[PDB]
Amino acid sequence: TEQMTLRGTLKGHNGWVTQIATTPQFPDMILSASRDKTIIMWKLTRDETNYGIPQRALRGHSHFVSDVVISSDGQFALSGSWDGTLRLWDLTTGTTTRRFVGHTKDVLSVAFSSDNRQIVSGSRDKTIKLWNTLGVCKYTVQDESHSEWVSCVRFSPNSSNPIIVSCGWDKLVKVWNLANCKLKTNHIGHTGYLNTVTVSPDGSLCASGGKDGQAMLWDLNEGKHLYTLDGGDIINALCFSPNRYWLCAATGPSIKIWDLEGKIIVDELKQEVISTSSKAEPPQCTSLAWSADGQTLFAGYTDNLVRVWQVTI
Amino acid sequence: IMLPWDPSGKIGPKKPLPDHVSIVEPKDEILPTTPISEQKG
Amino acid sequence: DIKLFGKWSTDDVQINDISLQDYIAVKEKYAKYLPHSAGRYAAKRFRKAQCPIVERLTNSMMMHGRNNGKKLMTVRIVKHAFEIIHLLTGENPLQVLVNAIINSGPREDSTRIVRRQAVDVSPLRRVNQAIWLLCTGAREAAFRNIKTIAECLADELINAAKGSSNSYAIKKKDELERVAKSNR
Amino acid sequence: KALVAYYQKYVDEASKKEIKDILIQYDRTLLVADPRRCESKKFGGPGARARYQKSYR
Amino acid sequence: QPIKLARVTKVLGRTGSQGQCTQVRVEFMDDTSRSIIRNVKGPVREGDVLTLLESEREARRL
Amino acid sequence: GRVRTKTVKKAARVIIEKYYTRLGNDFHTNKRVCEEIAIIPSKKLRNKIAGYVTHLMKRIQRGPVRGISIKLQEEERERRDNYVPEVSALDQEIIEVDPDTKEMLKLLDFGSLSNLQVTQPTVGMNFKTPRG
RNA sequence: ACGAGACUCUGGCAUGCUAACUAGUUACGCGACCCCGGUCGGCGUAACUUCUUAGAGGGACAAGUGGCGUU
Repeated sequence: TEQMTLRGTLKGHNGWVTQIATTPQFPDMILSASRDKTIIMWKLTRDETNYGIPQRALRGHSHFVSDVVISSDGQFALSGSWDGTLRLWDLTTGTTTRRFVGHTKDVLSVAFSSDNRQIVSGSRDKTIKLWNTLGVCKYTVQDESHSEWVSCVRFSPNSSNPIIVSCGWDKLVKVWNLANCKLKTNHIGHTGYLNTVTVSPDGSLCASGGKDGQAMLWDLNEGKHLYTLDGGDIINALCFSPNRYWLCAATGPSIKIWDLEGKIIVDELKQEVISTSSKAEPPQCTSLAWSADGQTLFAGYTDNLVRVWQVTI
Repeated sequence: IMLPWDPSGKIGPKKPLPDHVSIVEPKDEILPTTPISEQKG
Repeated sequence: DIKLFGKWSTDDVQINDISLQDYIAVKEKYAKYLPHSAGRYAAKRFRKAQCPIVERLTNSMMMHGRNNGKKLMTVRIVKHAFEIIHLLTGENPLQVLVNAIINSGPREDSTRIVRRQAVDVSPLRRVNQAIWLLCTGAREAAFRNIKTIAECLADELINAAKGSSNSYAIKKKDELERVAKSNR
Repeated sequence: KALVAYYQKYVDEASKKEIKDILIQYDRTLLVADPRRCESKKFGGPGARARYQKSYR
Repeated sequence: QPIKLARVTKVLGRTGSQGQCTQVRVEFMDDTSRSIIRNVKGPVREGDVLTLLESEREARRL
Repeated sequence: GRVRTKTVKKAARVIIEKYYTRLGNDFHTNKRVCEEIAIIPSKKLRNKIAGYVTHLMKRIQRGPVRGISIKLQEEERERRDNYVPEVSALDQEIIEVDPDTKEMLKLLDFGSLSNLQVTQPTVGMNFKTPRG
């Protein structure tokens, strides 16, 4: 029915954006992690010249910051980095409140609870650790856990289900029970390593994308493979629209949005000023997240730029 | 005498030669296509 | 804002020779307050070319052994030289230096390709040779003389920029080109 | 570097970006340390590279 | 004869008894479609201007 | 002089050949792959191997490499090498035939075909390259 | 297969980690001097580890881009 467009580019990174975390509270602000040491808290001015200007840098991690997530309040911000530690940033002042130490290898993913009480951390040591906001590793999964890395973890917005999701490089999506701290069900079928998992705003179904380019859906009510969407390229990051009935995918260079009702592409989003014309790979999209009102889509590529995608019609 | 390598570290040293790159074998894993769950509790 | 040594504001100076225009780094970007800097101009090959010519002069002055690594002492010599140049001529001393570097560089020279045939010079060769010649002029001029280094360095830069052939630099430059014509 | 660090933490990164730019454009060494250190002397010479005078005949 | 300027369009090889002279393809920036091969002392890169005290010699190639 | 030694390349080839599907194009991810799927005693050698792995992965994206094998070998030498056209280049309407090729078909059983255009012979019997 | 490389030590990076009255800094108080501030390797105690020491890690691979090359 329509076509997305760029409003502008956000330019304040040296290393390429590994995660973009949005917030419902502050709409003139976005927080993005990066492949450098920085995590940029932006300021969205919406000018002719610059849509977004960098306000604050959260420096402190030894190595690459792979995952960032904002508190529901918009006062703290949690980041997971390859240094093998987590940071919980005082987002107002721009300093570490708590620094969580326990993971052996590179921490790939981290998430809050909806209440900002529980913290789940996926790392390359084949483990998922449960943290409080005062730095105590309350439980660690070891016995029946992933055979490879924990590439992504997300929570159920549904408080009725004490259920979390975890994709791995073992080519399995595991669903865990928060209360008893051991898995409800496994999800076998997806071939190739998994990069991402996003849980729907409902807390009812979950999309797992990875190497295959096959975004398989997974119902949380009854663990059943609903249907598969063909990305085309490798899938890097998925995100369900908060208000709309749209699933988004970061498929190689393109951002590919589907309608959930009709299993058909709404838009494929690429560069318009193409410079990879001769024996050059386009700068592939790696992380993206829908805005507060489900109007704007922020997307971090491998060229150190955050590109924005607003609805025109 | 050039000693052989043993992780036990009795008959020789415990650190392998810097030249030697021991690559572990990938397990014979079978690729699925079936809708599979494993619910319990 | 505004520059060199206190008082010799860079832009003003025209580099007349469009051949040496690239490798006589004086203007706009290379406007620094001192002839002193960290360095790293002799790490890669042509990085030398992006060094401000007043720092090049300063470096090439500290020679004949006893002066090696007395840079502050030749920062001072060039300071006092630029004083004398401005008072004795009335021009911007940078312009007098640039004009000298242009007029003092030998444009073709002989080499062993027998009786040694003549070849052309690189523009960077000309800048390097020009700086060497007029510094070797200043150094020789002052030795066992009541005249100082800053005076001799000033008088060499004047007589070179002037185009006198009474300078050491212009006489040796004419002498190289004359030998080069003698085998072409 | 200390002012660039002050303008990072205690004002916006826009001022710190603007000032880092103006400093780096002038001279890289204002904000980046030269890794050059005095190289070690070796035997058979008075210093690192230079050797003692070889005698023939 | 006048003193002319030529631009280095290509630096071919390193000739001279001790390899002390770059051998260079020069384009005359006066007559913009006349080009000769020519021996040059000192370090030469592509796109620096030579001052020729005569423009009628032509070096023998590697 | 940044030439990779046999210890780097052999390791880097075997690491791609056995763990192709775990790799990508990013240096820093397959640096950590090489950490897991191999026991490399050096950090420098780990980087060297990870580096050449990534170089060979870019080469495999272009086309097949002389010193490695991919699982199908590889949808082109296997699948596309089963290419079949609509009609064969053999199935020709008018087949041009020499008068002496007509003779050896006449001394065969096949002295009269319908779809053989016997041509005029090559006049000016001149078919060699001159000497010296 | 040895030799080369890998290796070992060392130089350069960490406002990340581990810590310190045989190492500091910063605050605070006291005391000195100048006309609130400035100076103090004058004196002492409250946080921290930037400076200092030395441990564990990380970090660089021709890895990214454009050229040249059996590509």
